[PDB]
Amino acid sequence: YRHLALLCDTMTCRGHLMAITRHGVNRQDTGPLMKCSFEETVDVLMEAAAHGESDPMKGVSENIMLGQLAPAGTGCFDLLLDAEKCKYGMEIP
Amino acid sequence: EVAYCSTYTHCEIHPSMILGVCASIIPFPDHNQSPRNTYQSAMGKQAMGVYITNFHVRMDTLAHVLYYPQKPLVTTRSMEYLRFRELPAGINSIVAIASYTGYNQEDSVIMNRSAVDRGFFRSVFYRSYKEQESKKGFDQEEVFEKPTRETCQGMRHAIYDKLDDDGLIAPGVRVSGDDVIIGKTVTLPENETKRDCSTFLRTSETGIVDQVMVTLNQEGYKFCKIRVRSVRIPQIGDKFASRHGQKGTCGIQYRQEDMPFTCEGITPDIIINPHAIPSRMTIGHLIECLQGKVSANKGEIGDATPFNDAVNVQKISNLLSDYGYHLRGNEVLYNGFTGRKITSQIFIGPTYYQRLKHMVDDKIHSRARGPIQILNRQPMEGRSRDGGLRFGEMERDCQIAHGAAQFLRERLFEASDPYQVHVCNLCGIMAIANTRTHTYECRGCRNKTQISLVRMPYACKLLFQELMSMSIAPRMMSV
Amino acid sequence: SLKQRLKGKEGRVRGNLMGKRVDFSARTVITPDPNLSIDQVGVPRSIAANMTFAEIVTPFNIDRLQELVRRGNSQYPGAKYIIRDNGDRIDLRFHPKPSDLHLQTGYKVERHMCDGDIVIFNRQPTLHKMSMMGHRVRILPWSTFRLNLSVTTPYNADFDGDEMNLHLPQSLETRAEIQELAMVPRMIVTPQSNRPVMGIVQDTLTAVRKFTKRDVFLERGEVMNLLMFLSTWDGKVPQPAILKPRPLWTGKQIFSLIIPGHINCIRTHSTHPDDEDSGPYKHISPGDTKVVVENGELIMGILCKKSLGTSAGSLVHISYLEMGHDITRLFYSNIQTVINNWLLIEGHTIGIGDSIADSKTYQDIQNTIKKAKQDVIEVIEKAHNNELEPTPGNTLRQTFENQVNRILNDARDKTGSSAQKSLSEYNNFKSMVVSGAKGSKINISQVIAVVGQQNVEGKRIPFGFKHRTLPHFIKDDYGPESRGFVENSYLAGLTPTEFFFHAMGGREGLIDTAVKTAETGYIQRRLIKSMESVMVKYDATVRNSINQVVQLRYGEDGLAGESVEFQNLATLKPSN
Amino acid sequence: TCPNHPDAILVEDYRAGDMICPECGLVVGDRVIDVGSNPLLSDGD
Amino acid sequence: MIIPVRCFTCGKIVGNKWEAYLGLLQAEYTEGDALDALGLKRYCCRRMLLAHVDLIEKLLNYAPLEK
Amino acid sequence: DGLKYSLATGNWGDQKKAHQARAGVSQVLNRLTFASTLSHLRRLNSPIGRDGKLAKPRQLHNTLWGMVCPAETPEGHAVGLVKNLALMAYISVGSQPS
Amino acid sequence: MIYICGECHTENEIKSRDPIRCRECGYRIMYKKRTKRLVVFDAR
Amino acid sequence: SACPLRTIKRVQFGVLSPDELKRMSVTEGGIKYPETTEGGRPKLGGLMDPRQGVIERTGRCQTCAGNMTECPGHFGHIELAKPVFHV
Amino acid sequence: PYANQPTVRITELTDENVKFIIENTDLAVANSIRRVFIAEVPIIAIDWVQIDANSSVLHDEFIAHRLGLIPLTSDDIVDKLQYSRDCTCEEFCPECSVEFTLDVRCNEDQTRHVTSRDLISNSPRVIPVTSDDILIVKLRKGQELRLRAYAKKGFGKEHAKWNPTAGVAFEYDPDNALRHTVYPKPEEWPKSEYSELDEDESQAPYDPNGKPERFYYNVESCGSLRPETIVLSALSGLKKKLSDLQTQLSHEIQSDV
Amino acid sequence: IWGIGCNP
Amino acid sequence: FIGKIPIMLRSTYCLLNGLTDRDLCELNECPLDPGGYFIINGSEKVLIA
Amino acid sequence: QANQKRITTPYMTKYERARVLGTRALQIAMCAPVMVELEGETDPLLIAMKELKARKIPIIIRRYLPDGSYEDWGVDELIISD
Amino acid sequence: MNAPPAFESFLLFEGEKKITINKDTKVPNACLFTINKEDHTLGNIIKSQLLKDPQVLFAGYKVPHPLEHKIIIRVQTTPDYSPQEAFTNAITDLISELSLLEERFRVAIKDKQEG
RNA sequence: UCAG
Ligand SMILES: CO[C@@H]1[C@H](O)[C@H](n2cnc3c(=O)nc(N)[nH]c32)O[C@H]1COP(=O)(O)OP(=O)(O)OP(=O)(O)O
Ligand SMILES: [Mg+2]
Ligand SMILES: [Zn+2]
Ligand SMILES: [Zn+2]
Ligand SMILES: [Zn+2]
Ligand SMILES: [Zn+2]
Ligand SMILES: [Zn+2]
Ligand SMILES: [Zn+2]
Repeated sequence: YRHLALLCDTMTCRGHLMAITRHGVNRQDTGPLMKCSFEETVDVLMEAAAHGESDPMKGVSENIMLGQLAPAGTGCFDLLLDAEKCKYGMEIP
Repeated sequence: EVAYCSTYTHCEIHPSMILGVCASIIPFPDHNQSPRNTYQSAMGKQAMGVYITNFHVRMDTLAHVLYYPQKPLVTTRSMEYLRFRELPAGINSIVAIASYTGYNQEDSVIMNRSAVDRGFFRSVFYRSYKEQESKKGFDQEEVFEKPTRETCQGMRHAIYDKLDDDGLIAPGVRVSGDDVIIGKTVTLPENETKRDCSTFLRTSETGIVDQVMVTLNQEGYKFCKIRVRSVRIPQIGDKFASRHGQKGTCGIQYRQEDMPFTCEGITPDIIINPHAIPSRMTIGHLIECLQGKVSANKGEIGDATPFNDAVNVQKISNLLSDYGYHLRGNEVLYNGFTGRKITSQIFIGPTYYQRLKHMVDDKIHSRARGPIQILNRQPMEGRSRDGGLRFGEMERDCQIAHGAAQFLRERLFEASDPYQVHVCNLCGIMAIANTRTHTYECRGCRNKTQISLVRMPYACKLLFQELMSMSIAPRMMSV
Repeated sequence: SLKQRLKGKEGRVRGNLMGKRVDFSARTVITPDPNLSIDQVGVPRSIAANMTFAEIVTPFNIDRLQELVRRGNSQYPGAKYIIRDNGDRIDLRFHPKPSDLHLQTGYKVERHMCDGDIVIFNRQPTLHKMSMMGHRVRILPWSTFRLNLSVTTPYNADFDGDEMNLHLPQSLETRAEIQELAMVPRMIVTPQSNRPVMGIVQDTLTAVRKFTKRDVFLERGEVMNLLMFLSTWDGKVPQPAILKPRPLWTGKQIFSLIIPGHINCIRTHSTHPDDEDSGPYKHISPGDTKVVVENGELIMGILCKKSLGTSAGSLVHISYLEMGHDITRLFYSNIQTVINNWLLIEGHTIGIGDSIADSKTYQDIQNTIKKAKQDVIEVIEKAHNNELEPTPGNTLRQTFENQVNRILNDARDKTGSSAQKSLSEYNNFKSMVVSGAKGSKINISQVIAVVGQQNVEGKRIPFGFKHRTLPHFIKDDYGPESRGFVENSYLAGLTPTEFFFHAMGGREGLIDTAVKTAETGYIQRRLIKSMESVMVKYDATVRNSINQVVQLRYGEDGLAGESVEFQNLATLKPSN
Repeated sequence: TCPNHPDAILVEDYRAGDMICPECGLVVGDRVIDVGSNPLLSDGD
Repeated sequence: MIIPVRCFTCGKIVGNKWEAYLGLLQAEYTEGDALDALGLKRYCCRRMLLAHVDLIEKLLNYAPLEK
Repeated sequence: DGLKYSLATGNWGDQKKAHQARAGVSQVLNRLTFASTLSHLRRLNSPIGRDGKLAKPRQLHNTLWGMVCPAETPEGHAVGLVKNLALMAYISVGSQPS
Repeated sequence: MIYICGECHTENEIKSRDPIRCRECGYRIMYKKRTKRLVVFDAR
Repeated sequence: SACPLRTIKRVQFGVLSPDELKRMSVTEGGIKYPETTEGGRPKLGGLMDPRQGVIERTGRCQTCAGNMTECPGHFGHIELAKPVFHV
Repeated sequence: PYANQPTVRITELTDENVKFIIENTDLAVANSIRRVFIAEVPIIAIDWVQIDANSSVLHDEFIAHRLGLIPLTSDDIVDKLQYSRDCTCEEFCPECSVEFTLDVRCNEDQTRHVTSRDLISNSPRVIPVTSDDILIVKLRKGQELRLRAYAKKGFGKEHAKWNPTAGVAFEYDPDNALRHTVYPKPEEWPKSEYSELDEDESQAPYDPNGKPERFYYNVESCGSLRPETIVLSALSGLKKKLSDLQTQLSHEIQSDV
Repeated sequence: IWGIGCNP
Repeated sequence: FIGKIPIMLRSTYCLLNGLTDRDLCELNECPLDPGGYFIINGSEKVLIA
Repeated sequence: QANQKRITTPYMTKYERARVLGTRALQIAMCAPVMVELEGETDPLLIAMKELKARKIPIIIRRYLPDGSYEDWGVDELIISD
Repeated sequence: MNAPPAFESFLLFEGEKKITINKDTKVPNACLFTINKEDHTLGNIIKSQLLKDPQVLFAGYKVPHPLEHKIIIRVQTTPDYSPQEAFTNAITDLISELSLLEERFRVAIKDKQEG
């Protein structure tokens, strides 16, 4: 039921029935590059250029296109080095 | 009879004539499921056999001819008019429908290695390479000669020793992959000597030259065709199919000692899984095995015309009972490894099996840091061009589902088309950058200080530049 | 044009950016290998030699990498390249100076792929997440990829010319990602249906049913050999079930050693009589059904698709849920090896003897067909006299077709049941259907009794010619044979007209397959594109890229789909 | 143009597409083959 | 194309028997009687001679490439 | 040149005009096996587009009894759109009606 | 550099950049003769 | 190389200014010559401009020492005599 | 804890067949002997071919294959011959190989059948089982085949060309009494040639105490070796394999301790 | 190929 | 002379028409070859109906 | 954020385990000091697994909440998912 | 192209040991013997003769992979007997059986001919 | 034009 419920929640989240088509998906206010990857492509890019839209770069497809690490799992967090723990312990090599 | 129609105006000559050329080779077609007859019609086009008796004279690309074709032991009457007996494509093979070691599971097949050693399903693959000495160029002449590394400024480090004086390798010389079959040189205009133009063997061909011919083509230029012969012993990747729609690769090859044996000493040439038969409902395969056993013992080629009404399974079974075997064709088998009788009695009989053109040697490809395309600076495409496999959009969706962001990044950026660009901080547009001069400047701002290096796929750089040429400005700002 | 380049599929936006051709990838035919574990894949030596994984030289591994460098590209466990600290790459094939071969910490030797190297294995189309799984590499001496048979079900792959793609991760970080997220044992259970994806299949399922029968008794030496192929054996031979007169083990007694740890599970065999649970002998089952495993020991029952297959509550599912993924991997592999080595002793086959039935059964099938044809004739005569009364909501033509189809379907099913009664215990069609390995009761019925009615576009065979199906039939013939009923079985052989009508039905099946592939592909792509960026944030809210809250908790309870199981509330139904 | 070898002839390679100094094996130029890629009739049109 | 030496399944030499089989067929023996007379007893061996197609005669019809 | 071009390319028309050209005619003969040669020579090609997935032109029709092989059709995107003649089928050459 | 002729099967030596025509028959289809170096064949 | 490595955090889309196109393009005065070849190979102010990009896989473009890899290419501009609608 | 003492009776002994019964033996030993017949009895067969001229319709590797499969008389010389790997000389010498030469040209109009009789050996003992003939190839007028071949010692585990036997028939428990094979319908199955039962009874009554014994053999030869000699050589070769194992095992046992 | 309610 | 027409093999206007099988062998053409194809630019082309 | 008022899960997520083990292994391959005594383990990934078991990996995970704040959990503080 | 040479099945490559004896830690008085470049032929005889010995508690043989060439034989004996002793004695007994069989087969041959 |  989780997988059915998620699709139903994404289609009815905005308050108007969002068809899983170019029209419904592209009308939602996602990033222009993410819309570009689905169906309309160049037309989406032209409209975004005309209206001065800015891509937040928070999407998975947008980060995949630019070669950056995706915000998906294993990319949600950022690892930092712990200096105090490096000092502790037996540093054999 | 009981009156149905008393006004028949025409009569069919024979109902089996509704089938076509490829479906006419199927024995007992009426005992098979329909999709399986459709599948056999397609598989029979891809089988190997002597395609034509003048194959020695012909120089065709991609010709396969089987060493020892045999005519079917169970044959249709309409096969005679198709000349299938004259030019057969396949070998009658003692086939056991059994589960032996698990290597015949799914649709694979266990084959006898000793039989393979004795000629079973051995074929020759001929590949012809054509080259034309074209003098049409104003100052370019593609002369046939043996290129010399010192004399020719353009050359390659593959072996050129094989070529004779004429630039054509002599027949009877082994050619391994990346060897020069034909050596050709284009004279180079001295704008102010030689760009190499030899032809190289397809990788892993590993054949012996059969015929080399030199003629003049329709255009009158010198034409050379070279045919390379490669023998093809069946392997554990090769695809074999019967006439009843059962296709499968060779799972493993066991020697005659390892194969199960009957009390007479007959070991199956091919072992197919019992699980193939029931779901596919190809009962014609079983009836062909029974009729083949009867035919081989009796000495007469069996009749498998589709609609006979004089040939029934019960009649075939009684005939087999006369010849000393179990009436349904089952036989007591002994395990090759241990010698103990197998508790279940295995169904063994001769069945016409074909060898399909699809072989593992032609289908194996591996790519690691090969050449890249010009336009996208991405890996090439195709086995011939050493191309990498495509990581499609469905694949990237599976990797997103996995949560493996860094494997997705390596596969879609680092493995394919890594690249670096310099981008102005003030304006997102890319900026001119001389690494050797160490001076980096952005036109349009007259700003040199504010430039940042950005790592992006080359395809993304191309996309952004194609957007710019459409007057769209994809200003990528690090902030 | 620029818009033409970007817009279409295979354009820069999708064909070169969202997906693209990649390096360090290999493809070849796949063939079976029961001996490899679930996670292992068998890679040919040439594929292994071309693909290289770069290893950083450390003080720990400098000696091993030095030996690999000395071997070079020619000897198989060699190194193709050396990458220096400066970034200079020394291709070892062309002669490197003996000075260059020397290695120091920080150099990266590109060794050939060796046994134990984690790879990602793919089969197109990649419909679901289990279609890309991480496999350990085992190098074997032929030119086909070799994967275990259980792993075929997730990939939807059989060995009839199929091919698969091999991608080698090139960094320790991405190798760890595959090892800890995408390995085959980690994805035994799918979150889609909270069931195990992989189950025992083909020979091992068919033979596990026969192994687990009450009849099966194994002598001392056969037990020795079976225990030899059990990887997790404690080394202690179980005490035989029959000590005297001759020591004889049972199939269940050996299978109990395969079962991991202490797993408690109750399932029912496919042939379980419905009345058995209510009546006596509920626990001492007369037919040896009602599989019960207590303390990881098979007390009773015959294993089949239900117990060892891809279904919820299966023994494999309970193993993954209770023992863990590693022990479950060993469970799959041990079932396969031990049962496949017993099948050498027992054996399996399919022959014509299985298709043939008793003469009484054939006469019964024929009598059912005779009376069915007579019933269809009576319906036709009623329709001609206009005595037939239209069913509400249907025309008289529709109601005639309904009644005729009901008569023919009842006859078909009754003949099928007679055929299925005729099957003996030894019948191998029944072995495969009962075990669930392949086939169905329908296939047995069509093989032995009656192929059945051939329907095209949901109706009997239509009148392609003017008012008749084929030129041989008389105009306006709505009888059973004319419109497509195939009275003969496959073993008996179809008459010519029945052959053509059967071909028409099979063509409909083929067309449906070809159409469904394309339409489903489009639907799947659109769903993924609509929902790609939705993910569980660290608030545990499910949010998209815009950070809009799709769900406040995932699935409304914040739990993942693979861990959950089917359960009964037990407070709901009872009366006050 | 191998830096350690003044006036060294670099052998072409087909497998990866690079020119490699034959006496030391250094790869000069990484992926510099790529694909590497009627004038008679009329002229430029 | 030519009669195989060594029947595939068992390995009995069957290549010396093709011309004798053809001759016995000319002598009006039935194919089964000819196979019995030649000594081929297992159905594996009989398959070799019974199903063989001698294409090498058809190939010999063509003139030699070099005289 | 017109006859040779239309045969070699497979496009049925003129060199300058490809708008009305019909592709798929004049394929290279398959010589894998004699059966493949024969079936390639006796082959029918329905003009319906492969891209269209509408199933009516693909289904086997009752009137194909004895004229077209029921079993032999390519399996894939062209199911039922490429057909092979039956053994005794003979296409009429044509005659004057006078 | 000895070419066998298709039509009359007579070997004719042809120098480089010489027309491919067999003396005594005029045929323009020549075959290069079998190489002198010998190849070992495993009977396997 | 001295420039710090940065990851794009926002992509801003907009119509390119004609003044910005003039300033940005390496070609000065526009593409005056339809022909791509002058002096044999290179045509300054033509379609194949040495400053616009690297040619022949061995040359270096005038603007930077690309060597067919480092250079990302540089844009040029054509000054249309009379304005034209963008499709 | 000791080996059973087996016995042998030879029922038939012809030029191409030996039928014998081994009694008081285990099934594993009998099956391993059967296996050694097929794969570990050494024989001399052609393994190296250099073809000088081949104008025949069959290509060169076809001719090589057919030549390899031709059986060669190896009755007594095979024990004297050494494996090519054992011999110290480079490539092949008279101690490690036998040289066969074939030169046939068709000048008559009638088709010339190149037979095994045309194979000429330098060593008199090794001859292609000629003392019809195996047909190597058929030659049209103007077609010539000249080749030189060397024959090496080997066994059938390497290649089936070195398989001494045609068919080894192994059978035990002719009337099913240990119920090793469970017949679904006992009556339908044909009785074995060695069965001792009357026609009325299809199977012998089950004997729980019995174990497989009295194994029946029928060994047929290709003519490479005398059929008696195949059996004797197999027994001797299996004994040699076990003795080599014992030597290496003794080395390992001593080294560990 | 079975019936109207089954498969073709 | 107004042009040249490609000739389908073994049709009435082909050289191979009405030739005994021995004669076909003398021309290095197979007696069993079906015909029905054009040899255009050296490749055999078949007009699919 | 403050060290107090940490709202994320105490258990280490599977993705964090993958990335931490891979990153620490890459560090070990680059001759970083190893906290855990190795019993003849040469493979960097196996040494990283040993360190993770001993909870001596010197990495702190920064978990980004959707509101923009971050919580810094040390690898030791997180309960291993195993 | 990746096909192994045929001689690899029975020829030990240099540096390979025909027999390697490794003890089994799980159970007392158990050793696991690995025989290289051998097949079911030797393994089955050795296992059978071992099973005939009253002091051998366990004896089995396993080919780990058919494509590879190796036999693994596990022998467990009672205390006061060693697995290595059992293996040696099994080989001696098999050799005795085979020699007796050869003598009797030669006698049978000589009797069948001219008798 | 085949292969899934
Ligand atoms: C089982 O499903 C597979 C997969 O879905 C994949 N596949 C195959 N063709 C296509 C295609 O055109 N387009 C897409 N997207 N996928 C495709 O192939 C399907 C089956 O096809 P089949 O039904 O022929 O398999 P047999 O039942 O025939 O197997 P035998 O007995 O021969 O081994
Ligand atoms: Mg498949
Ligand atoms: Zn700027
Ligand atoms: Zn150098
Ligand atoms: Zn035989
Ligand atoms: Zn001539
Ligand atoms: Zn530049
Ligand atoms: Zn020597």
